[PDB]
Amino acid sequence: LRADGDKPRAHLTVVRQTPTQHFKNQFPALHWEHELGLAFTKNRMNYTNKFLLIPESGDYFIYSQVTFRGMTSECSEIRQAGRPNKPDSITVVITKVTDSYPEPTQLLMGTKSVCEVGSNWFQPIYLGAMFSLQEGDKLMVNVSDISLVDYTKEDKTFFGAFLL
Amino acid sequence: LRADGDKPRAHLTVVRQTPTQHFKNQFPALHWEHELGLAFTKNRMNYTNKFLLIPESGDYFIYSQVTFRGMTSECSEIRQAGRPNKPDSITVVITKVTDSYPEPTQLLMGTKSVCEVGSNWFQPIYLGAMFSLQEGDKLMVNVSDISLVDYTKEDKTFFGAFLL
Amino acid sequence: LRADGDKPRAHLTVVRQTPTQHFKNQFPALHWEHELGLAFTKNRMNYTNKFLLIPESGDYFIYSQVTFRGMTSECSEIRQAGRPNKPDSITVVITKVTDSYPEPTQLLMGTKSVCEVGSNWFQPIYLGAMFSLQEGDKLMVNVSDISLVDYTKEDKTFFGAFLL
Ligand SMILES: [Mg+2]
Repeated sequence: LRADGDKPRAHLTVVRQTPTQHFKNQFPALHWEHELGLAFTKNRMNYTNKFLLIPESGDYFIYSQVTFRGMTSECSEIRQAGRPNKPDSITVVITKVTDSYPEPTQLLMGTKSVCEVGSNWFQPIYLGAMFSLQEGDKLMVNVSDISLVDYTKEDKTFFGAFLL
Repeated sequence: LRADGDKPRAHLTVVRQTPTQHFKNQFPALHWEHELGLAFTKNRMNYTNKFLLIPESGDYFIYSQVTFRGMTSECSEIRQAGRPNKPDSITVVITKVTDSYPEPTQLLMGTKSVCEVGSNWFQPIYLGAMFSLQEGDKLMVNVSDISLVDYTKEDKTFFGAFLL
Repeated sequence: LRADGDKPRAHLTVVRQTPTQHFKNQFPALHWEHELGLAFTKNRMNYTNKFLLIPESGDYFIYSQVTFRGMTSECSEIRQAGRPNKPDSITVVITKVTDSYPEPTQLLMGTKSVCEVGSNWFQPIYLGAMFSLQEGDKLMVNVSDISLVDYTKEDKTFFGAFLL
């Protein structure tokens, strides 16, 4: 009953990531599923090698959730008479890459300190906001540690975007 | 003041939960307020039997936040033996029922490990994403533990959806 | 290219907060960046006096993320009586002020208990939902403690809204 359904849209879901070697200050981009299950891309919105390609200039709502999981470090142990230690952390950043502009722009960042006292831990980081994007722009999701990303379920780790 | 405004929309808010009988091993569904305070259903969106009934096929953005609260368990107090205990957890899942399976499809899931050290705790889990739905499809929010859900305020626990 | 690109929209980003003498019986409102970097206001959306002024009645999706951070307190140090301490907490509330009703209406609230063991901690609280708003209504983001708000990056703390 409408014609605004021709707007670029995409919902991508996590897939097994390929273990890569990187420096602490490096944030690997995630690989996504774009056609199977709940994943999809329509109306010219295309997915290609970690990037979501913007086909039309306009304001887009961009979102992503990344569930992290891992064994509890020793952040919580037996310190001194009141001298704890720095906590670990996890981070998700949604980045925008423009061909005319080399240096990527960080649009969203979700960062959390981690220092649990249990056997193991897990938690999601959700991010969502509206940005003005240009045709040709490319979006990618970077995380602090690929090995901590839960890639098991399409409903726990995803990334999507739509033209408003 | 817009032509494209007759779109199905709804924002549901939490209420004290009426106990429902425990029949099977599954996440119990939350039931909501849909017409009082900040809650509403309009343009054919139908809130029925704990489900948000989709009146028109298309792409919808659905979202929910559930705030959990409780007394701290004994997870923190690990048996003196250099061995931490398995952490507790809280989960929120948004499910789709299409009657075309009719096995429910989990659209979004937010799950966090919980091993607090204070006397008590509380935290929210927020989820939101876009999905292609058909008329007749049904959406519900399920949780890991009804007794841990904060039902005190309409602004702390809610669920909503709108046609893009 | 479109026809609905004339809808009120805005994405606000954090800035160093100016010390204020707020009333102890209320959460201080944050002030934002509205035109530099990733921030913007358009199609009549008006950011004035810490408020996002609604220029057109309709249904709006509003969101915000506030990243909090601080040096851990004594909560982690359970009482010498083998009893846990009441936790500290961080809260974000998105409030609506109307010309009609005298008191403000809380639309969204994200509240989290804080009782870390590490030396320091940091975490984001993200909120997003849809509300029916009338021209003239004003939206603001209030927080429990301004000194715990990370004002460092435009991608960590933000606030936005767009007409549906
Ligand atoms: Mg009722």
